[PDB]
Amino acid sequence: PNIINFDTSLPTSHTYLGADMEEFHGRTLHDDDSCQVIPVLPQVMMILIPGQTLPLQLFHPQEVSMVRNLIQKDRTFAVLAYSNVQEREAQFGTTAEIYAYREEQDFGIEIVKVKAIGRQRFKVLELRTQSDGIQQAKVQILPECVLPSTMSAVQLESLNKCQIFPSKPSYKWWQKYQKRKFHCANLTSWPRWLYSLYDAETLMDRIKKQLREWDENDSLPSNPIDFSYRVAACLPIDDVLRIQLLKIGSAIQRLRCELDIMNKCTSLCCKQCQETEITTKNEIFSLSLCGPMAAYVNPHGYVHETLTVYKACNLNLIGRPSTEHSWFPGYAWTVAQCKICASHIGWKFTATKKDMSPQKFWGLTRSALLPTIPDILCL
Amino acid sequence: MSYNYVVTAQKPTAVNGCVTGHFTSAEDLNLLIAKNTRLEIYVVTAEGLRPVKEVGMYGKIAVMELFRPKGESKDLLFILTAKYNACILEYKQSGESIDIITRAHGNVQDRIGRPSETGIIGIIDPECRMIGLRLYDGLFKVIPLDRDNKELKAFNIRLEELHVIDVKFLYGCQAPTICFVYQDPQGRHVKTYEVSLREKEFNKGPWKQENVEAEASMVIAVPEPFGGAIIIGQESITYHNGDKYLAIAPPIIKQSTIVCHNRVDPNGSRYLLGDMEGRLFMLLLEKEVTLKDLRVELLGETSIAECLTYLDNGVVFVGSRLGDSQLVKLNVNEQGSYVVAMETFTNLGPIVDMCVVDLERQGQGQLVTCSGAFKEGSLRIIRNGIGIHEHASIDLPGIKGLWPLRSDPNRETDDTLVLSFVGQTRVLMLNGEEVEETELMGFVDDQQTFFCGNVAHQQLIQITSASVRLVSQEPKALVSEWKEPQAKNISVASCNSSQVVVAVGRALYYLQIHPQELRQISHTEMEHEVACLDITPLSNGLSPLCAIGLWTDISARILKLPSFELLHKEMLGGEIIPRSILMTTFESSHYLLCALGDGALFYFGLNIETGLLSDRKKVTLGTQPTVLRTFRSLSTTNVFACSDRPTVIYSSNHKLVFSNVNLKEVNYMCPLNSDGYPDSLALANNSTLTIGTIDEIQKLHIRTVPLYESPRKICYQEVSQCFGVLSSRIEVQDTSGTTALRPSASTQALSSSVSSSGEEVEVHNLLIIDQHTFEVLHAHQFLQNEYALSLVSCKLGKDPNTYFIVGTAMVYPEEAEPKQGRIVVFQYSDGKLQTVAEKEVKGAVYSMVEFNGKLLASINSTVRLYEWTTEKELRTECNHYNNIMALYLKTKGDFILVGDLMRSVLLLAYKPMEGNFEEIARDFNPNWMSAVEILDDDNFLGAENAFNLFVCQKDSAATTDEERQHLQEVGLFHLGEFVNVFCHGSLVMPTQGSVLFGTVNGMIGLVTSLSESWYNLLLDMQNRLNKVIKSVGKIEHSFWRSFHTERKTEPATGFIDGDLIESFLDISRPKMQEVVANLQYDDGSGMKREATADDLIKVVEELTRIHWSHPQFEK
Ligand SMILES: Nc1cccc2c1C(=O)N([C@H]1CCC(=O)NC1=O)C2=O
Ligand SMILES: [Zn+2]
Repeated sequence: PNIINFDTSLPTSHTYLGADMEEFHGRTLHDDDSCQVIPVLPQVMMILIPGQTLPLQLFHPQEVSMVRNLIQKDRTFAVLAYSNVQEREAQFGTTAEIYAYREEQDFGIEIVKVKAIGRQRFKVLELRTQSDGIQQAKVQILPECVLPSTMSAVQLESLNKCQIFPSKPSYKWWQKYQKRKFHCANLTSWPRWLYSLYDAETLMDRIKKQLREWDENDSLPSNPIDFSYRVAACLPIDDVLRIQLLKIGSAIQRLRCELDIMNKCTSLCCKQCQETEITTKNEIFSLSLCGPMAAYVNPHGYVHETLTVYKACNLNLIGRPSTEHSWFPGYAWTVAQCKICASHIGWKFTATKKDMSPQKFWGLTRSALLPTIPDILCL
Repeated sequence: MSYNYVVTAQKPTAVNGCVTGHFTSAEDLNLLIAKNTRLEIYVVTAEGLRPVKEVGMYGKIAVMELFRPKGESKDLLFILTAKYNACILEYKQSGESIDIITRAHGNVQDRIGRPSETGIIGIIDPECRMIGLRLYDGLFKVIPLDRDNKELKAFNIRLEELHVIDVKFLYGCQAPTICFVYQDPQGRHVKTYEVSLREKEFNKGPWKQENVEAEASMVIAVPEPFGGAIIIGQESITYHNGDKYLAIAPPIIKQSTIVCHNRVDPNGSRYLLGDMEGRLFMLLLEKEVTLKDLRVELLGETSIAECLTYLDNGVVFVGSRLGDSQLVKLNVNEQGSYVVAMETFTNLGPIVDMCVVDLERQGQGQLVTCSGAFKEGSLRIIRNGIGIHEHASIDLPGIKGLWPLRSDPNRETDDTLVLSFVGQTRVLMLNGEEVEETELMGFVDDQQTFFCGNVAHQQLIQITSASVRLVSQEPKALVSEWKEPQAKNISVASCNSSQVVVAVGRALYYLQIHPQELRQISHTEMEHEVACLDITPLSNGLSPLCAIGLWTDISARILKLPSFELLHKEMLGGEIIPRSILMTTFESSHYLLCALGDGALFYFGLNIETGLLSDRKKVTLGTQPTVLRTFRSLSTTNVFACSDRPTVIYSSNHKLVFSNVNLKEVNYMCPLNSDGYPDSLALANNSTLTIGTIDEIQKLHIRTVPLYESPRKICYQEVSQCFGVLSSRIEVQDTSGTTALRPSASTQALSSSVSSSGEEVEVHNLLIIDQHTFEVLHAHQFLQNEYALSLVSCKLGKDPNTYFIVGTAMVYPEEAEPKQGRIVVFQYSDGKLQTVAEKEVKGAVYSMVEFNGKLLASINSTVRLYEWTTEKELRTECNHYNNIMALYLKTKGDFILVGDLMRSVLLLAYKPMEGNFEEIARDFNPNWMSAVEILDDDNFLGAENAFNLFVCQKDSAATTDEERQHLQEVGLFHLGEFVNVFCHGSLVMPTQGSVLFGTVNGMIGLVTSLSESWYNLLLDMQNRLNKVIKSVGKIEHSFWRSFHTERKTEPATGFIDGDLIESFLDISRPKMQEVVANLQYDDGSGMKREATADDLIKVVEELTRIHWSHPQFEK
């Protein structure tokens, strides 16, 4: 199926949020391995990945005033990757920097709407609650580990001039790329094909083939760091695997981990049921420019990482289609529950106009799914 | 452990740079060679190269260029290191004193900057106005060469072109002009720029050429009168100037990738070109304006050249990284232009694998490496000892003794070698290098000689079993003869210039040498059979002591002369009777050596007037009984010990030392001072007599075994007396369907086996190479597209056989992750290799280790343990699924160290009662890792990017379970080399443990452990030596040794630099006391008294004895 009469750029705009928001373009980055004390939003339960957008709607006066004083400062807060949701325990997290902001005081009801973006990963040193009810986390910035080429150290100086290859138009091209880039593997204990398994360019191309199956209609980044984070935020994996992905410091290990997940986890089941199948990876598609899965906020400030698929099975539909707060303008939503355990898996989206395509699709919340390998991370 | 000492055993041999010019004087032509951290300076001579000076730098030489600024008498040298330490050096010489002084220096690194893909380029313009450095993409750094720019201050000029391949300064330009090849979306192009000296910016260059060859990578600046530039690509060579454009694409270079070049003459009419395969070409610029055409000529084959430099007299230096370096002569009328090899220089790198033979033996162990790559691939057998230059060989078997002799009393030189055989004696005369068997009048050929030689009063003596014979020199006749009173045969014979002490069974006899008479003086009976005797005068040719070994008593005792009074009695112990006994003096202090029937040597001090043992010491010299023989090296006296392991015993600091001889089994020896063989020796084995000269001092003896293909892995199989070597060879697809490029080890084996009945293909093999002859006894060819990855030689389970086991992987260009592979168990029995068992795995077998009589293998991301069963099959016991690829595998006891290419360390433990593995600890720290090793149960050594060593330890504190599973980084050090292999092994017979490492540059190093007291003393010592030792280029040692990556820099810790510590011996006496001034010496009691220069001289001296000594460079 193709996308027709639906602007794939509409979902990343979060137009359901409202009118135009004031944009902030300044960028705050904390030193690597440095200790910063950053405020945590109380009801945020999401695991944020750098580069990933997070839309929010705040109604409580202490949250409203916390973001008000955050706008006047470095606009950054801490998003904790909770190891224990009930016990409020977290060992890792990501800073979120506010890029868009809007206040509503209509009818005397203060509402703050923000759009933040994940910036840096960190290690939780300690969590202390404040007088206003807002937790403040003492965090240690985790650094992005950037590595040169595997060959940069053992490379013969005479073959340095051969390290720039003519433009890529092809299986033959990749065979020549490997043979020439890893020629100095002959000076080491390992073969060229081994060095390919750790080469960012080769790994991104392998991912790119499977990402093209989800989005058949080259907007992905060139930087291995940006690409690995863009792919990380799209993988519909459980919270335990998502925290392991966040713990990775290298883009090579992250790309390798992502390829393992993509090559193993091809069936999505109900997390409550565990063995009940909702959809397969073949059905995943990108209705949004950002990919098959993005974060969206509901009317009560609850964030859902929604994955778009062509068809979902074993779901019962409750209620009548509604376009209220619809994250996909032009589609109405209907609550979808697992037929076996009644858990809220997500929603069915129906087109309001007959000229749109697809006429129907499913939005499955990440927190409800469990990826199964039909018969831990791997970097 | 937590404290390590890292020292060099063999400096890097691989050549990365080579330049010529006039460094040492305006009149000399030099050849400067860069070998990583070392700079060698030679003077080109008509005969060859003369070594004048060799220096080490606290850096990896990345740029090395000679230049002559205006007003300077001779060239200066610019060096830039990998850590961006720049310097200008000058050679200064006063008589026999040489220094390399730093004229200017400074670090030219930028805070930000993306290091370029084609690496560091350092160029100097013909006018010597500046140094141009291309370090980062988008920038061109310029260091003006003003006399006052002593801190090498520089400026950056922004370059719009981000992907530059190569750059050079052009000749004949109105201002400093650069010419470079770059790539962009529209292809590869050539562009020029002027450097405005006033503006400090680029100006529009004289010319440019867009859409050059897709593969153009080399820029050559042609000098005047023509000027311009030459661009070399994959299939073509082009010339460019403002107006002119020349282009050739000859078939001679079609299948070659040119990677280096050199200008033959100043006018630039000729260039030497070298491809990645060893072909040497001559590029000629043909004039008629003007420059008319280009022409390429294939000259021949040299080693795979990293760099070339034309010297003089048609002599070219070939600098190699993958094979030996060379001096070739270009000969390229009658013949075509061709090349002939003149001289070869040892290059051990890359050392891709290595193993130790005779590790158990205290010292005397050889290191065997898998060296080089492609046609340069070889095995290198490395042993340390005293060599012997053989001058002559004589086929004469069954020699039982040798004796030097002088048949002419008017000459001081020996002219006769007398040899004994079973029941026989032969005499050989020497006339220069002409040996001719003769007859000696007065000497009997009838009997076996026990001793013969020159005695007092111009006489000769011949002691056989039948009798003792005095012979006159002038008349050559038997003047006197001593025989036993009852005609009983002699059993032991000892003699000097005037005394003869013969033993007839249990009864000794003391004859005295007098003019024409052998006077019988004494006759006594000992309480046991006599096994050995000695009367060496330690005097006027008269010794009052006599060493005697006994059978029943098994003791070596010293008796008085001529009273036979026992002055001492020492029981050796054991059941074997002694073979030889000798009284000798080393460094004016006397000793009494004693050799046992089981190759055991005893050495005690001997009082010349008292006659008693000073210190009961023992040193095992071999399995065969040892025969001791005195000889003179210089003023002093040495003792040659003949056995299966021949040794030279000498004195050092008034203490005995045992250098081994770089020779095979030697049965007998004698010194020979012939006219043709002066200050030489005679050596005899079971079948041959060799006359040779023993080397000046102990050096590395390296035997090269060329394979003409790439050796990858090596294992030693003692029971088979051979090596197992995984190797590969490149073959090209043939029309008549693949074929070899040249014959190599795998195609020239005595017998071969296979696993089944124009692009390159890798053919993988298992070679069985004999350990003595080094002939390829057998070659097994693996399956098509099968990659041999790992190799072990071990016994498994209850099976007595020793097998060669290989771990493979099926490699297909369409599959990225290996999904197939196998473990093949081979046996080398008789003359052939047999496949005993095979085991299919579903992945690559990256590593294998023998683990407690089982086979531990790492396949893909899992660790599998196999049991060898009575049905002779490998049966899977357990698995360990890791979240990392199990690339590296090392074991100690029941522990396993697992590592990946990204420095992920995993510690596992086999639980024998559970039948599976338990993860003990782990550490993730993304960085390229090239090797790992277990030092002890708690500490692990590894080599990580860039050229660093690191040590991680399992935590001592054990506060909680999370602390118990986390490895602490306790050591970091910038080694400066890339380690391919680590292995436990003994070099010389605090410090504890020995770990050797092989590198890409051919350097071999050693890592040993220190106590916290030793580490703290040596750390203080380094900081004090760093204030005394002059550094070439003024680079701080601490900056050099700091753990380094492009992104991070932390100071070294947990490691002591033995190369710096050992330099303490070379500093002046006053400077030694500055170093040790506030040092706290610990003798072994905690009482840290002040350290003296003599305390540290003895401490640093014993540290030099733990590794091979470095040879002196200069003559
Ligand atoms: N009005 C309500 C009321 C309660 C919960 C939700 C909504 C609502 O609109 N969404 C989603 C449904 C799906 C969608 O497109 N947008 C939303 O905000 C909820 O989770
Ligand atoms: Zn369910």
